[PDB]
Amino acid sequence: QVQLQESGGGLVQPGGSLRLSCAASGFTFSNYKMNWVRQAPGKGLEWVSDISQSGASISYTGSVKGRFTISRDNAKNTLYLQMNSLKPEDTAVYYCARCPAPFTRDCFDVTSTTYAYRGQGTQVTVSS
Amino acid sequence: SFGVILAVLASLIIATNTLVAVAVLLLIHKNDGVSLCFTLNLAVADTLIGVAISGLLTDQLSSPSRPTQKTLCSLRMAFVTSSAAASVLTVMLITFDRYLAIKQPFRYLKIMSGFVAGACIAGLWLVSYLIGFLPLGIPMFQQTAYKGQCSFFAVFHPHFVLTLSCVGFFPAMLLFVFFYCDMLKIASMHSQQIRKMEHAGAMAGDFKALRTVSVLIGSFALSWTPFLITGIVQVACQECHLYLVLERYLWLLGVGNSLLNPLIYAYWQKEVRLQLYHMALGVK
Amino acid sequence: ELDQLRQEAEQLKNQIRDARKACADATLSQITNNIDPVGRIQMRTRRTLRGHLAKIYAMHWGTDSRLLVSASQDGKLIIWDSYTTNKVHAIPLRSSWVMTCAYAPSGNYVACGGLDNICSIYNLKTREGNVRVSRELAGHTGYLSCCRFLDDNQIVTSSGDTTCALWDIETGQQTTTFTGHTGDVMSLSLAPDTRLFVSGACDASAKLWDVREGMCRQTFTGHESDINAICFFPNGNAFATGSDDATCRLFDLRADQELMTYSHDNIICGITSVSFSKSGRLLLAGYDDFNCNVWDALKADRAGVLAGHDNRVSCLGVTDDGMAVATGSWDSFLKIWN
Amino acid sequence: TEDQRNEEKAQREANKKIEKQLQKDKQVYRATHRLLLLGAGESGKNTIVKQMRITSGIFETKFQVDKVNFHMFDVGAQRDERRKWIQCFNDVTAIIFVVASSSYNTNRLQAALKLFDSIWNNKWLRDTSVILFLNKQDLLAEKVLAGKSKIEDYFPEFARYTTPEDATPEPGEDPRVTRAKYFIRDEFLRISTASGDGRHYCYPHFTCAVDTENIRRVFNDCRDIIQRMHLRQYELL
Amino acid sequence: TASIAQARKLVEQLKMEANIDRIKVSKAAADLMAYCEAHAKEDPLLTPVPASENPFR
Ligand SMILES: CC[C@@H](Oc1ccc(C(=O)C2CC2)cc1)c1nc(-c2ccc(C(=O)N[C@H](C)CO)c(F)c2)no1
Repeated sequence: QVQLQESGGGLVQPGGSLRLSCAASGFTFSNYKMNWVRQAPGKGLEWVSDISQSGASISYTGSVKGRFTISRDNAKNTLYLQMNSLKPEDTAVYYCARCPAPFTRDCFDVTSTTYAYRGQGTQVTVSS
Repeated sequence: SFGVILAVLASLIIATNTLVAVAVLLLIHKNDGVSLCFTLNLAVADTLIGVAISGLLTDQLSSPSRPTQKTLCSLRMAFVTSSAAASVLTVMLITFDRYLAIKQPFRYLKIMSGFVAGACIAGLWLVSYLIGFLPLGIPMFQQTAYKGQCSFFAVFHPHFVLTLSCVGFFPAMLLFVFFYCDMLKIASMHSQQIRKMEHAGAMAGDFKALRTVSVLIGSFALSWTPFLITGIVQVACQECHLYLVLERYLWLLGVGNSLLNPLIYAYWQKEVRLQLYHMALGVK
Repeated sequence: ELDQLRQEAEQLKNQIRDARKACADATLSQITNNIDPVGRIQMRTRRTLRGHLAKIYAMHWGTDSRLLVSASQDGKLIIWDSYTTNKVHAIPLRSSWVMTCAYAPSGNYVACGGLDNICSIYNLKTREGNVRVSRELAGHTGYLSCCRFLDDNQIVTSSGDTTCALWDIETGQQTTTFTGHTGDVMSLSLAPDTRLFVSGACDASAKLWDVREGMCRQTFTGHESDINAICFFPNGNAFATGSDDATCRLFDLRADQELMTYSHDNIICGITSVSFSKSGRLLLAGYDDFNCNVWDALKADRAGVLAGHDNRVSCLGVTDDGMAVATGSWDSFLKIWN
Repeated sequence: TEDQRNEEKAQREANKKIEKQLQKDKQVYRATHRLLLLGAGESGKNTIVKQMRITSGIFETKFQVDKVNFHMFDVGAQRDERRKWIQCFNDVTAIIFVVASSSYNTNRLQAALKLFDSIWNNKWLRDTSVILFLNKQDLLAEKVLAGKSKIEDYFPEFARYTTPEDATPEPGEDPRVTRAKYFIRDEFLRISTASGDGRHYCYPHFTCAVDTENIRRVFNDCRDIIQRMHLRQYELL
Repeated sequence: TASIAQARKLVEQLKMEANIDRIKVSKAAADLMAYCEAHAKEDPLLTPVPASENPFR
């Protein structure tokens, strides 16, 4: 069964740094493009960044560019998001999502309704 | 060794055009499309011509002396002439179709169908067969028999060539050139439009149409032009008595064109190329 | 409460997994390694039915193995007489986005539906002689993906709104509703007894439903991606499934776990259909790479291939008699192999 | 078995009738142009369809332009997971994608860009072309002309971008408005020009919700599409 | 409400599923082989059928 588990989070003062991890099981990890999305209170899901199978192609959202970094380790099937220089608007729940099918570069994985291939998420709050 | 070379040249035509026609058939059965039908027709009209050549070869391979030699030659020649107009009039139907498919693309889908293609091909064959045996009727285009050999001019007067060139080829050459040179201007605007967008895309983060409109024009041009021009020169100035050997060894270009039609209109499309390969794989 | 409930659910899932593992005494391949292989079987196309303007999305064999029905996106539902290839009916559809079709066991009705969220039942035996819309069922909220007849007065429908339904055709109201899935439901398969069925719904899980009790009984979670086609084993104690991960699986209802998987390294295209043979020895699977494979259901070795199509293969079906197997494809043709 | 021959003759007659009807239906079906209207709900697509017209799971609108029949399909009453039913639209002539330009703050423009990329790179939709309507221009002009909403905040690259030389601004626009418009257009074109296959292209347009020329634009765009495909077959393009 | 109701329903259904009994895999495999072998002679596809009765010829 496709299982995704997020770890790392909590409370951080502004200007700090944090690391989010995502562990995946139940499928061949190396064949699927992956991404990080987030949801802020009172707002719908937003797309934060994505990475391809081998890490050759990486993409970030505009508001995040130059701050975060996304990497994937296929030897142990893990995904890492390193964030630094946080701001109050980054307070949200972060989810580790996977594209539906393998061997492709199309993705429809932000749907508000229950998406069947995303984990429970981790809560990150940045405030004084 | 004129007989052997003529035999080879007639065998090549039959083989290549029959293989093309078979592939076209298969493609027509698998995938439906009117545009294919006219191609098939060409691949047929381009093989009978070879057969016609074969029919004439036996006459030149031995002594042609005979009493009905004129009744015979009148029919041979007329067959060859009729068959050539079937391969020259087919090319003028692919061009018209593929030009109407670009100039007005909204009406070409509401008008063209299988029935129209069939009617056009029937009319094309009828007119092609009505132009070759016509000299066997009207006598202005006939010549009084002198020897027992066969030659286009031996049976048909040069006035027949003159009228053919002045009502035949050249009117079909002007239309071809106009069509091809207008489609080029239509395809230049699209190239400019699509080239002015990739530049903006890159900033944010040509010869194809000219080397393909010239082959289709040069091939048409260098098929019968020399022969008709030579004939017109002979007609205008009869003192150039040396024209018969040339006309005996110049006509080949015309029939030579049948070795390029199945390679410019049927072997350049992706479907037919892939089909031919696929059939070849089974052949092996 | 949410954390406690989630942890309890995780513990229960671990208990389920341990219980399932307790029964895995031996693997099916090890037991079946001794039976004689089928070898090589080359099926040939005995027919080719033409007449569809556009691609083909569904088809269902008749109960007598002589008529069949097909649906296309040109708004056309055509009934073929397979033996001679003469068309018997060409019903035009109100909505051109038709995604499924069915043929009643009595041969008196035909069902079709699609993106319009409605299931239409057409009558084939009106006294006047014209096919007329017998009924319209309009209670769903998502595209209809599969539907099957239980008898001349009950129809089970599957939609993309994550809930299946059992409808009484006469009244036109949902007799029962089945819920519990997360994603879109794609496939469906009635048991031989018409007492149970199964469904795979795009979340890598196939659920077994009881028709009369109206509630789920078991769930199978062996796949990794969306499930497109599902079939019941002839005996009624197993079922085969196919998903987008390019692998087929065989689940067993009693042992409550996967038994074997059919896949290969050189195949990377999703499965669009699956169907067993009359004996249950063969497993035919249609792919997106334009050819359909024929697997040995016990040895798990590719036994045969059918390669007559030139586009996607969307629907496949074996007859009740086991005489032939029909396949439709996005090239607008229907082939009958035997 | 005379009855066998009688029923065979009846079957042949039925086949002939059905074949005639199908020939007529093919004639009609080949000369109708299908378009798929797509776009976010907050966008102005509703007003667009309302202008063109002047519980079901799909809506159809039929119109005629110069005696040519266009059928436009709008998908409503469906859930928000598009990865399955979108495949049913792999034969349409064009996808009319309506995006509201004055949408950047959730961040809607980025979501629209992601949807456009997903549609563009799909496996079954690699032969379909997109007509891109950058709707709601007046709101964007008002917002950028005097306001605190910086496109640089959400799109840093905007700080380093200058209008293309071959720009045809409408007479009366301040340079900043044109700069923002063309930044958004080029942002959408970056995805379209990357593939490089040449099988399909994109046709950007600056439109308002009340523009009366929209119909015409679609018409013209459609023609270009066809022409290009033909010019590709004959090795002219 | 919905967020916790869905979890409660999932837990209840999972418990209901856990209440069911199970069988060994060996018996299921034996039954499948028995059915496969018993009816092997009634599959026209598995074994060739003479053209006398094959309707599609
Ligand atoms: C008359 C020109 C040409 O035929 C046509 C060209 C164009 C058209 C059109 O444009 C019409 C719109 C369609 C029609 C017919 C033709 N020439 C010959 C021919 C054959 C044999 C000899 C000959 O003497 N061969 C000796 C025995 C070997 O050494 C010859 F001189 C000419 N056949 O067709």
